[PDB]
Amino acid sequence: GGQWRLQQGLAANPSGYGPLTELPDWSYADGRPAPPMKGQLRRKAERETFARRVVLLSQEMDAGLQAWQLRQQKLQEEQRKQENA
Amino acid sequence: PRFVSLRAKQNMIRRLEIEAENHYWLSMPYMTREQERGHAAVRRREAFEAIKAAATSKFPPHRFIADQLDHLNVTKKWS
Amino acid sequence: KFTRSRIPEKVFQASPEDHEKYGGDPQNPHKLHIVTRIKSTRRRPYWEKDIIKMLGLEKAHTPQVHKNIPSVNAKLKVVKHLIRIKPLKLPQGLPAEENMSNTCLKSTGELVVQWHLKPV
Amino acid sequence: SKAVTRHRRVMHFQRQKLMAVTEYIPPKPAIHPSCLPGLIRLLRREIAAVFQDNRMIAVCQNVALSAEDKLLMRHQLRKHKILMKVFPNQVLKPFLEDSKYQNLLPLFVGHNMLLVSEEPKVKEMVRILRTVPFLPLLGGCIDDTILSRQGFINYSK
RNA sequence: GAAAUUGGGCGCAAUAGAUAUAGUACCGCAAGGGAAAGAUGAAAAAUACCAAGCAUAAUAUAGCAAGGACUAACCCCUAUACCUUCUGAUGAAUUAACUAGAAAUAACUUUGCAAGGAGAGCCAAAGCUAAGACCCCCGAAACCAGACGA
RNA sequence: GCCUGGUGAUAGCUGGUUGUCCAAGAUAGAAUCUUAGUUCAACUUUAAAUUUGCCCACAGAACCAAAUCCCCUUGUAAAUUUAACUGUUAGUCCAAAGAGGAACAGCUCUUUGGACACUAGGAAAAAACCUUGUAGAGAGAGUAAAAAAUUUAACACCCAUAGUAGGCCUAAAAGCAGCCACCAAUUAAGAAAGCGUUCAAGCUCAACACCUCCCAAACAUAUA
RNA sequence: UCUCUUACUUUUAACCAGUGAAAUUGACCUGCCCGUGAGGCGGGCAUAACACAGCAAGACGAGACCCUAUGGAGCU
RNA sequence: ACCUCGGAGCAGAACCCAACCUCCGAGCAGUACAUGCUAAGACUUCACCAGUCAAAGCGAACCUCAAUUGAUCCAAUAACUUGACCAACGGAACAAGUUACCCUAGGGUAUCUACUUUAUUCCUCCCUGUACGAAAGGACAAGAGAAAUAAGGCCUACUUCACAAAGCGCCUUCUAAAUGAUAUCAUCUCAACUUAAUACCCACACCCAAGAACAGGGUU
Ligand SMILES: [Mg+2]
Ligand SMILES: [Mg+2]
Ligand SMILES: [Mg+2]
Ligand SMILES: [Mg+2]
Ligand SMILES: [Mg+2]
Ligand SMILES: [Mg+2]
Ligand SMILES: [Mg+2]
Ligand SMILES: [Mg+2]
Ligand SMILES: [Mg+2]
Ligand SMILES: [Mg+2]
Ligand SMILES: [Mg+2]
Ligand SMILES: [Mg+2]
Ligand SMILES: [Mg+2]
Ligand SMILES: [Mg+2]
Ligand SMILES: [Mg+2]
Ligand SMILES: [Mg+2]
Ligand SMILES: [Mg+2]
Ligand SMILES: [Mg+2]
Ligand SMILES: [Mg+2]
Repeated sequence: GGQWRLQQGLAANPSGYGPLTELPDWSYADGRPAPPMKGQLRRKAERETFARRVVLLSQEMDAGLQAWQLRQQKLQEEQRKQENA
Repeated sequence: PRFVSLRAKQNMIRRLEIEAENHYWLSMPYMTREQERGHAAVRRREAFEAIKAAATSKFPPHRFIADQLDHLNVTKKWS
Repeated sequence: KFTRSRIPEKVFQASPEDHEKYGGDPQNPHKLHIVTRIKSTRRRPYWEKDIIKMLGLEKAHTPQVHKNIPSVNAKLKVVKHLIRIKPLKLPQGLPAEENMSNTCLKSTGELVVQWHLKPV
Repeated sequence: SKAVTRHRRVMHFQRQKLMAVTEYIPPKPAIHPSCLPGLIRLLRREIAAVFQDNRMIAVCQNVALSAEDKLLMRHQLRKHKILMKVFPNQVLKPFLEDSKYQNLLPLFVGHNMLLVSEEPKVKEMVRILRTVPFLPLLGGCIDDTILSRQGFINYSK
């Protein structure tokens, strides 16, 4: 029953993101935290490269529009500075 | 002869609904085609110069004295 | 003969009814798409197989970020029956280098830049 | 098999699923709509002129005869200036209330024929009706006074 | 396809190796074809365990004979034999043994030496020398020569 | 004839080709005493060198439909060249455009694209339809495709005189053997729409007055 | 011969005793109906196990006919 | 009937695309004699072979057509050149019919399952020559017969024969009404109501009407 979980903003599969799969399964009995799970390290690597891609594409879009606005402003300056003499 | 159940119609329909929303989100680009031009030419060129560079840097590995002599250890014995 | 299909432009023009249906604004549109393959490239022509490989959607049910520019939209229009597209919405900002590791893309379509595992 | 065949060709299964999904759906209202809410003036002028004409009127159930028998009755009453009139009671029920005949509203239904008159040969008409053991005299009305059949015996006598 | 000219075993060991214990037995009128097989020990003047096939020990609803299993052999569930030939009939009772990829022109890899290489001959506008690394088994009807046969 | 030899004759044909594990890998054709085969190409494989390949936007490609070519951006990561060779080819079916045939064939021949000769799930079984691909263990989870729906046909009760047996043709054919007009009376029944008679006479209609042995078992009620 | 077959004798047979083959054979724990494309696959049904004698519906098993080989041989 | 080459359709818009598919054609002719010589760059019949186009240059003036064709070797020739309906048109330097005599290599004594004791018809006669019809005509049903076949037995006779088995012999064979709604009449009602398998079988040894063996029956 995962369409319900999509209604609530959860992962459609309870083995997705969230507290069942991302907290560590075990600790030491002293209370020392375990070394991290292999799948959680892998998964954090995937999420980080995804975030880097979001930032990278966003910045290329913004730099793209700024460079276009310089080309338009300099076209208009080349219009007004050639209507003289 | 094969006939169409309610499962098949409801499945077909939910695919049609995903499709219609794909039509919606493709109807409003962030840039025009004039604005996007060359906005990523540098990164594409550097990426291909990396592909090109890994292609043209292919050569036999270094050979070492220590490996060849290290084969002598197959008759290491005790005393 | 089975050929490659052009799709007319009236198909990709939203109506205000559709702005009431989905959550979109025609002014100030979204920058990034999330694309997911939800259908197989098997039994599909080789050109659609290729476009799926270019967009980086070889694995199904795995989201991919794209730009909402007309080039990427052209490739998406070719394989729009195999994928799902949602806008990448960002409730907080795009992640800085401090919040780069601690992110999570939720199911809603939003990308949260502080992902604790505590209840609110 | 060609694209045009003599029999209806079997569709591909996704063709058939498209055809089933895109069937016509008719609109359904919340409430069913069915569960929601010249000759005439010729008879009015003609028979309304017959109202002002007659001083005396009578009527019978003149359906119980043959064609030549109604010809005999037509000639034997042609011997008088009485007139016989086969006309629908459908229009005659508003005729009576127009002519202020409240005692005559319960009179005119079923098969009937008018015997409008100014001179009573109606005793001799009874003399014609006594030889035929049927076709009774239905009550009339001389000058806004009703005639029962007993009144037809009294007045006709 | 010339010439001048030049100058004991990285074998086999009884289906192997000889056909060979023998050109015997056997087959054929004849020319001719042509086998198989033995295993003690110093002394015979000292008489284990292992192929298929069976037996000990026949069988129990159901089905390419198994697999998942299971407290439990079966019962439950899943499961269209293998090879080869076709886009998708052939051959095999079973066991043992025997039975089928042979060539280094050129290229490549690794050494040596290097405007030279090679233990004459040959190649050489980085070559030449050396090595490594590539090329199956069975099966006709026939044709010809010489014998042996009425 | 038969034997020995040439002789391990030859066979584009049949049959067969023996450890392990991984990887890459399938459908244009041209010639040929050729269509049971070969050669070249195409495709495939390894190694090497380099630099673009693929997707594509405007513009552009002729007179007498679906699309394609071309193609910067962009999204990607491949491509070409050099060296060395093997192997594969009547493919089959489905969708589409067609040709031949019977708008027959599990029929024949082209084109475009899938799928199959590679996995698994579904469709009863199931090469080719649908879902789905990259490989291991798990007594975890979310999904994809995915279950055939239908059941029929009542009908108006009456009410019918008269110019007239409408003229002409026709033995007579009268509303009904044919032509023409098709007016008219009462309140209203056509110079007639079906039976019917040689012809008639008789019956209805419109209109008047009331209005080899079937093949899951089954089940219509609990919230998707 | 047949309508239309019957009886008997011998042989064969079957049982007992001795002796003791062969073609065949992927493995078999070897059912029916319908369906598919049929002992084995699907849906139904059936179903303790085991010899002996029969039967011959099925399983499993030459002679033709056509084509091909840059295959032969013979005849005119 | 065909075998090579070209045009058009198939194959509508870059190129390509088959068929013993649909239609046309070709195997030359004419003019010129710079139809000389050279040479960047290209196209190309899906390979190769062949094919095509060509600026600049030197030298001079001041080709049309679509196809219109043939490799190598060999010949002929002083040389330049020339040589095939080699049309089976990528062409072997020169070789026919036939084989039902053809030949070879290829292509298209019961093991298992299953099984081995689940009353019809004709003619006659009667009812009846009645019913029904009106005369001609003419029933059914049920009954008696005689036959025949099939099924199951049996031997008293007959016959083949003879402690018995047989047949040619005998025996037995069991949907239609009323009523009636929808639609107050009616209406056969995919309206409701009412009305029109028994039998069979069942607990050593010797002889046997039981029997292949086993089994079975009898042995007082
Ligand atoms: Mg020997
Ligand atoms: Mg053993
Ligand atoms: Mg089972
Ligand atoms: Mg093998
Ligand atoms: Mg002699
Ligand atoms: Mg050979
Ligand atoms: Mg050959
Ligand atoms: Mg692989
Ligand atoms: Mg030839
Ligand atoms: Mg061949
Ligand atoms: Mg370009
Ligand atoms: Mg014996
Ligand atoms: Mg069958
Ligand atoms: Mg079988
Ligand atoms: Mg038996
Ligand atoms: Mg030959
Ligand atoms: Mg070419
Ligand atoms: Mg030829
Ligand atoms: Mg030729």
